[PDB]
Amino acid sequence: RTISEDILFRLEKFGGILINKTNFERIELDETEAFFLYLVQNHGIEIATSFFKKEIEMGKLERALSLNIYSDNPYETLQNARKHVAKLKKHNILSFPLELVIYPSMYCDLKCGFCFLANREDRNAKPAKDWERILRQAKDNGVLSVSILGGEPTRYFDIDNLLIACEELKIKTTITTNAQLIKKSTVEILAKSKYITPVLSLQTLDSKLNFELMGVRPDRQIKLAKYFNEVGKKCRINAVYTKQSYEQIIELVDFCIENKIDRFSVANYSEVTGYTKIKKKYDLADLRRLNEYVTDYITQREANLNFATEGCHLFTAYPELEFSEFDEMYYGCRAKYTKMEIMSNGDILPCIAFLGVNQTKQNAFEKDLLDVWYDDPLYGGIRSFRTKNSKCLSCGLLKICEGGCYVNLIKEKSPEYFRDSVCQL
Ligand SMILES: C[S@@+](CC[C@H](N)C(=O)[O-])C[C@H]1O[C@@H](n2cnc3c(N)ncnc32)[C@H](O)[C@@H]1O
Ligand code: SF4
Ligand code: SF4
Ligand code: SF4
Repeated sequence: RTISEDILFRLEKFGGILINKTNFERIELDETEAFFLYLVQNHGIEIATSFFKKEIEMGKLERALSLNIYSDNPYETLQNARKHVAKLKKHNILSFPLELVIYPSMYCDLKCGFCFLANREDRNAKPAKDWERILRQAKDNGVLSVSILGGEPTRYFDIDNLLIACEELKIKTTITTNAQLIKKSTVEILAKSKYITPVLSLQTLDSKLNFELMGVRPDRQIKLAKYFNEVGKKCRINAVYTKQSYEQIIELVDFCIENKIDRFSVANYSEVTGYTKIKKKYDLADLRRLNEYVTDYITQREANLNFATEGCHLFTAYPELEFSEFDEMYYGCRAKYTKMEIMSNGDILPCIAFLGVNQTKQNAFEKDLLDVWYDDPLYGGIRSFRTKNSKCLSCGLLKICEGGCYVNLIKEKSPEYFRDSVCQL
């Protein structure tokens, strides 16, 4: 009798953290409860119940015992947990990323005008065996989910094996695809997968506009969504808000409903100078007005569709706004504590935005992900950045924002004083 496989437990500098690996609801734990549950994980609830005897009689474990997180040398493990919690404190960082992002291949078969990762160099793409080692560290270190991107990942030669490794390691994984040339075998590995969920890149059902945006008709993305619904497999649609009208968005919502799409995400359009070709039409305010339009539509028709907008600093469109020790590191720029991205050559980046930063990056094929997660200059830089902008210093969201996206700030003359134009508050 231990902790459920559907529950993610990790020791943190403030105790511990529990998260459902399917519901995504989370609970912050004491140091007592975290040490308690750590034993309950590495030993039985009995061996754990032995320790903390006084605490259980003091009522200090009334909550931790009142949870539904259970399923079917403790001195040295309790000591090592203490050695761990102390190290996290002396670094003041999250234990491990909750999100790992991997780019097994930068090659893609398309050249979407809105994309910033097209035509990239894809020379010596490592095989799934090498990524398997990386995946094992992530699993063993407490990662919550592994997102497979690119590039078109389905055009990655060893994609089938890589997907198998994620299924065998039982890591909550997603793969995002244009669905153009996806192999039959691959579609099967996804159809009979319990842990992997496909995401389909689809800008619209309108053939012309989608062809202008991606350079293909939406036919194959539509076909695959329809197919997964047949074999009863969870599927998702991801679109970038670039040129779509409201009417075209709603048309795409209805498609998700009819075909029972798990989640429909509309990402904010991020311009990257020198790479993105299309001009940005809508800001974050326009994205909020859209979100409040779609949710008002999905509910005004009684649909169980899981809708969302995505991007950084989306909160800057809400002027209507004390964070917990975890929330301070969870909300806002994920590149600080909750995210890691691994390039095709093994380059480790806090964020994909660091592709254009000409600083040195460590290799995930030579070094360990946890070492880098502790001692890496790029992480230290973004983590330790503090803005001196007057508006920001008096802003309620300073702790999670720090004057905007760090990667943009360090490009400016006086980054500590420059506020990101995305915020006009
Ligand atoms: C990293 S991309 C590439 C992976 C894969 N080739 C695909 O198209 O799904 C994953 C998602 O990012 C989205 N995307 C691409 N460029 C973007 C941008 N400039 N801003 C926001 N989202 C973007 C795409 O729609 C895609 O669904
Ligand atoms: S968005 Fe995906 S399909 Fe389009 S070029 Fe970028 S990487 Fe390829
Ligand atoms: S940029 Fe400044 S004012 Fe705007 S959300 Fe971030 S800290 Fe607050
Ligand atoms: S570094 Fe910038 S682009 Fe990357 S998550 Fe942080 S805010 Fe977003």
